[PDB]
Amino acid sequence: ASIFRCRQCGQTISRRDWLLPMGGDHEHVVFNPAGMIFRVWCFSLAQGLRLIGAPSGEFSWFKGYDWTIALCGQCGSHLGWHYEGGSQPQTFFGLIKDRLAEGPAD
Ligand SMILES: [Zn+2]
Repeated sequence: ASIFRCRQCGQTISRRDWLLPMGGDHEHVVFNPAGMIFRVWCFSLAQGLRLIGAPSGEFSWFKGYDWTIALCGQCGSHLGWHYEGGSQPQTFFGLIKDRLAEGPAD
């Protein structure tokens, strides 16, 4: 269990080694304006996504960061968000834990 794939299709997305403890925990639980709860895992790095549109600061869950929707690049499943425009780090990924599958490295 060292890499994370898209649960819906298998696309390679990230690695346990790339988990990032933002504010002391790699895990953050948050809701959007529609009341949906997400268990977000922060990653320094991810791949196999497609970042949609341009960044927005509106309702951002992480102070100083602007967000872009991150879809699985293969199947289009909403996997999380890419954060940018902030400080230490300037950028990171917040990925929705239950949308990934963990397993052995390729
Ligand atoms: Zn996918």
